[PDB]
Amino acid sequence: VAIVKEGWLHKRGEYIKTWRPRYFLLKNDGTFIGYKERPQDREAPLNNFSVAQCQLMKTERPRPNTFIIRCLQWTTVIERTFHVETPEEREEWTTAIQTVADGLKKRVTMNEFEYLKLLGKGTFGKVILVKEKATGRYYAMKILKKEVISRHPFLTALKYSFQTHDRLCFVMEYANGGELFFHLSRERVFSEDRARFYGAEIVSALDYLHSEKNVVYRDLKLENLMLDKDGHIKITDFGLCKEGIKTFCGTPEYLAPEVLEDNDYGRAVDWWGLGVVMYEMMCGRLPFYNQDHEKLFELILMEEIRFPRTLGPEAKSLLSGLLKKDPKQRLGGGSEDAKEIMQHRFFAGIVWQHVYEKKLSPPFKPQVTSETDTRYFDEEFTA
Ligand SMILES: CCC(=O)Nc1ccc2[nH]c(=O)n(C3CCN(Cc4ccc(-c5ncc(CO)cc5-c5ccccc5)cc4)CC3)c2c1
Repeated sequence: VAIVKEGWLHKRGEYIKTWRPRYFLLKNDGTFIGYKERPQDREAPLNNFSVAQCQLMKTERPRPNTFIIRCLQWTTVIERTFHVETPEEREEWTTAIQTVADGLKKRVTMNEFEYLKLLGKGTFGKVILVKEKATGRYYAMKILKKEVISRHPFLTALKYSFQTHDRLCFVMEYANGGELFFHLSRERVFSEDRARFYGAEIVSALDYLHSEKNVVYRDLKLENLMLDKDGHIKITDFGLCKEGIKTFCGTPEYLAPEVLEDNDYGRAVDWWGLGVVMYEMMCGRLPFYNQDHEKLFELILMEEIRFPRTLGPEAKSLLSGLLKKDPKQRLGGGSEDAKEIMQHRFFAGIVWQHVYEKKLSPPFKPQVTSETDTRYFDEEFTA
């Protein structure tokens, strides 16, 4: 359980596509971690950084002496692009990485679904809204290029996985209670009670992913939250890695500081996201927002988060801890992880086993008759 290789690499930023020097550790457990400076040295390894079941590619574009680690994590293809000064070093890194990966080695068809809407396109495939002909139920289908290659109440479940000759297809449930940004904008702001409920269920799902699955979600934002027919949260998994837009990938309003800086990150990234999401629910606006990306980054990195006079002291305490710039200081960034949030005064009185078991009654019931009611898909209502 030790280091197989370490040294400086040039890593391309995941959201700001610039080259940055980072000190990377390769460990026999499969973790490939990069730090801004050489670390003096959470202990539970995170699969986000694992090299297990990845393929290594050597390329001379966009830059010479580049190598790429490509991994399928759950239903998303992930790439990490690195550059070294010499081809001899690139060969050292790839073989070392490859050896570690080798050491860790030890019907339904497309015709059953009706294509409805394109939800998103990515470098390695697309996501479409479909309806199973037999049931009338709605699903998101991730169609990924084959060439490139459990269950929780509040995560969108992966139901079917099947293949074509050139595509790999993941079929996951699509909640029909409406997008959470659609509900928040309609009602402007949520009461602290209502935000506590959605917040509680998110904490429950994040606790599962961190403890049981040892994975950081890293994508927690309002756009990835939906309500099912009963009004419970569903965190979505409809994402696909895209080439940036000239070059920044997506929008940064929700990104944790340590993620923006391409620095070492862990489970604390999701608590930031929780803070971003709960700040907007209870305040009616994003914490940091400015059109200049140079300013948005500074705002996220530098500007101290401000609160409205309407927020209670408990809510202000929770948001302040969640939105601490430094993850080591952030609420939930310690070894207790999710327990720090659960035991917070803002969640006093919440029985956390009742949360996992959907015992808490939703404060808002979406106006749908069943799991197949298409109200929140209808154009007339969505506007
Ligand atoms: C600018 C555009 C772009 O390209 N962004 C980008 C680039 C590189 C990335 N590398 C990166 O890891 N992510 C990130 C990679 C993907 N996460 C999203 C994610 C993270 C974990 C699971 C997940 N897992 C395991 C289990 C069970 O076992 C269950 C789930 C699950 C299921 C249902 C709902 C919720 C979670 C599912 C999605 C967040 C993003 C990257 C993103």
